[PDB]
Amino acid sequence: TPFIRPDMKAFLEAIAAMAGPTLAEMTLEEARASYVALHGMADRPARELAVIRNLSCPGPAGDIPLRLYDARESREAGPVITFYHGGGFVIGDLDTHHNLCTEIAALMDLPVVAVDYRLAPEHPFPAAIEDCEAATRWVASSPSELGRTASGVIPIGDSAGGNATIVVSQLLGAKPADVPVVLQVPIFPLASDAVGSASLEAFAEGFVLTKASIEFFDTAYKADRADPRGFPILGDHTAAPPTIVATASLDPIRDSGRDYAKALVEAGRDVVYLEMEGVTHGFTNIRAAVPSTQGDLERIIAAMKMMLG
Ligand SMILES: CCCCCC(=O)Oc1ccc([N+](=O)[O-])cc1
Ligand SMILES: CCCCCC(=O)O
Repeated sequence: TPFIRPDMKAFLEAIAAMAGPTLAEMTLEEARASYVALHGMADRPARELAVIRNLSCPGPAGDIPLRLYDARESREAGPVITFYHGGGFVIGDLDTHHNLCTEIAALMDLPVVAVDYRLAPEHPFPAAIEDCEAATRWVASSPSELGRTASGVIPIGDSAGGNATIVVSQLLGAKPADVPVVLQVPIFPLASDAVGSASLEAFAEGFVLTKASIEFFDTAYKADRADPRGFPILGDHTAAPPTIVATASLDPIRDSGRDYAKALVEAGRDVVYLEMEGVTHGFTNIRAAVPSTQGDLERIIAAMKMMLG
């Protein structure tokens, strides 16, 4: 059996005892609500911040809702973190990842702008990518409504948001925004197709993220397997920005993150590869129920500070 931390194992046992339905067996809104409750009841509370503000920016389909987080009411020009939540491009929103966002803002002492991108199945691929890209370009333009000047942007996101992180970095690499991507932080990302990977078969059931859920998300989102906006392992890595890839050792899509970090090394790019041992997919948002995952997040934070200077 693979190594599992005792506090992680207790959380897995609680999930197994619940013996709930699969995402596909729920209504779509029930699936979304189950994720709100999962993070809501497992994550640490939000940090108190000087600024937590709802706003929006123009997007190709209409306005994109955003949430700004800042430990400071006023700050000089500097990098701005642009965050994209996980949930397979089907579930999650600004609230499911709100507490994590306040934690990133507090521990980095940088502003964080989270993106409420359009979701599948209502908006299939590449809708989420369109909104993540547009919001990141908007932040990079230092708009007056943001009240903070950006010298650079830092794409960051978990799971599907880690997919969006890499895609955004690739799109902005090809057609620059007003300032560069100075660092990207894909956290347990889907970069290569997980079908056929060893991790997907090893951790198909019992590790929070399941093969069944991955399939449910894929059917709703409908990413083209040949399109680098769906599977950014296919993109051009030769000018990838400085990168931190964080994975979990018990994650069915762990090997997708391994693949991406190896491709960056193969292309000669600077990359920090951190594989958190004995925890699952989603460890960034279960920091109360599994207290050791707070330390995993702090390691990501420390690597970010180092890679930023
Ligand atoms: C209830 C568990 C499902 C949500 C898991 C999650 O926290 O976020 C994910 C984001 C994207 C992908 N994916 O790209 O297959 C899988 C998982
Ligand atoms: C709040 C989650 C729904 C996505 C926001 C949107 O469709 O623009």
